[PDB]
Amino acid sequence: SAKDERAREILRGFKLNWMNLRDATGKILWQGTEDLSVPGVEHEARVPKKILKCKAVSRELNFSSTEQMEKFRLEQKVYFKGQCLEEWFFEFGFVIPNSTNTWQSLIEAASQMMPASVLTGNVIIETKFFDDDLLVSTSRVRLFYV
Ligand SMILES: c1ccc(Cn2c(-c3ccccc3)nc3ccccc32)cc1
Ligand SMILES: c1ccc(Cn2c(-c3ccccc3)nc3ccccc32)cc1
Repeated sequence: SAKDERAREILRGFKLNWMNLRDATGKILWQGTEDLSVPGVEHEARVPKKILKCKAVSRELNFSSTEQMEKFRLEQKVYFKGQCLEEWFFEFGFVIPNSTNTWQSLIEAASQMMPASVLTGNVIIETKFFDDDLLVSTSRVRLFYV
């Protein structure tokens, strides 16, 4: 498949270099330099339990891409014991080939949050990276609230 080949070339040229998450306040709650978008392994992350109390979280994601993309975007779902509680869609748009870019996003809370003690180790955030219609990769991060 031609679309399969193109998806693989974009994955091959892509890297998430670093990311922060902030109370939308301004305070950095989490930051890391591990590429959490790599597919096929379950990533793990520890975040402060107080993040669950934010009405919104601001994310800064810095990424490199050898390939040009027409409409880079993400679909992300929070799963609790296998069940999707919440979904978000974000669009970055055009990506210049061989560029490194910082993408800021406002992630808004939906519903009432279970306690951190119940959620911890039982939440997966699944992130699907698209160029327009073309699915480039699916990755998963298991969350611990600490
Ligand atoms: C720590 C940072 C990010 C996540 C999940 N995640 C999020 C995210 C975090 C919280 C709510 C919504 C999405 N955006 C991502 C972009 C690329 C890769 C992973 C992403 C889990 C733990
Ligand atoms: C504000 C916006 C988004 C969130 C997303 N979120 C998060 C989360 C938020 C920020 C970083 C890591 C996880 N864990 C959740 C568990 C169940 C439902 C939603 C969850 C929290 C606060």
